[PDB]
Amino acid sequence: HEIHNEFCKKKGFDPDDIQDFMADKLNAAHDDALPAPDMTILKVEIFNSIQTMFVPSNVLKDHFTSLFTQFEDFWLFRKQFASQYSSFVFMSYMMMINNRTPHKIHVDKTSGNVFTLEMLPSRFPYERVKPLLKNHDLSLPPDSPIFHNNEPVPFRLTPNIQSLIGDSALEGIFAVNLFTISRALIEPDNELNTYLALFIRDEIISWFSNLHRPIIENPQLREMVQTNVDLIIRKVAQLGHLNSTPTVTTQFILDCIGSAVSPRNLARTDVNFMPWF
Amino acid sequence: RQPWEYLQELNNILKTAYPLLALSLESLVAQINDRFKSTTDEDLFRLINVLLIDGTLNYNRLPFPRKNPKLPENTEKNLVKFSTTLLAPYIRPKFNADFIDNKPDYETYIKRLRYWRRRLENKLDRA
Repeated sequence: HEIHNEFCKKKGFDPDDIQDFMADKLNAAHDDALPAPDMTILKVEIFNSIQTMFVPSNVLKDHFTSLFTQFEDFWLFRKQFASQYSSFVFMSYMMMINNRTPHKIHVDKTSGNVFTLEMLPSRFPYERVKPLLKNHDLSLPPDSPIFHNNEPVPFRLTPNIQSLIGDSALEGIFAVNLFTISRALIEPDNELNTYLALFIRDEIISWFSNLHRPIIENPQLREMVQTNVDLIIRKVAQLGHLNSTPTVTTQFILDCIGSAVSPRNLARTDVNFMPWF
Repeated sequence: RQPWEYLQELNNILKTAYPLLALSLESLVAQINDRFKSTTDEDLFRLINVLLIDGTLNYNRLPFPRKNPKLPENTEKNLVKFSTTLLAPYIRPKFNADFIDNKPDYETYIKRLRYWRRRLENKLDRA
């Protein structure tokens, strides 16, 4: 967010003009003699108008090339930024943590280390919203905790981050580290189970204590915990599964980054997400 | 009741054995808790920031198709509560002059918040 603000104020803008532009161009089409009742095509075209008129997709890379006095430093910074952003995307993907706006992502300008604050998982109250079934794959007579993700994109790989990482490092450093992390976590014979059990159970207890219904304390709560643990372990093992047929390792990861960078998905998210940056 | 009983027992065991350590650690924690409290302008800055992100978040919730909207009553009661929870002598007669005169209409409210945020960030940057 600080880098984005420096770029906007280096020109003659301030980044609330992006919100004003999307509000004006989104409000100019609700009127009579409807030119666009479909919100998606209008959202995609104002997304492209933001990416062309206001914030191009070379801001982060240009800021970091101007930051270091040598190209060896920028090259080593990018080589570490790709691996640390792969670890950040794994920590955001597993445990289903919330929207990663660009003021919650911090970067070390002497190492390339990426970390984030506000690491709060997203727990949806519905058991009704799920692509999977309700009854057979998991058995839960309660319905409250599910640990689901709301965003259109599976993680945050915006145009500016993707232009910073490049094409060689996004294929060879981002996806491969994202594959080998999930491969290393399912190898050691149920350490994921032992950690995720109690670290899910405390989240379940805080979920039933935030809303004032703390009376459901039973082995049914252990069934909620084991259901969420099996869901998270299944979604983690989905990344590091290589097929029995000959298939590219990092193929599910490459399909995920194909679905996380398309403008038809980035336009369908909120404006505080800043999908252009 | 066993939670605070066990906590006071653990604190007593931590205080009898190693008393000098507990004394120095408690004095350090107390001095940080009393002396690193933020000033008035920093509290006003973080209040205006949380108000501005909530205003621009509620303005994009599709309240209406946005002909000429107005503020809800709960946001106005929250900010008149925050005005009494502000700093007393000098912040309040200027903060109150920006919601009595029908400045909340979801357009001059956000413009006022952006103006105040920019002025406060220039004031805190000239410190």
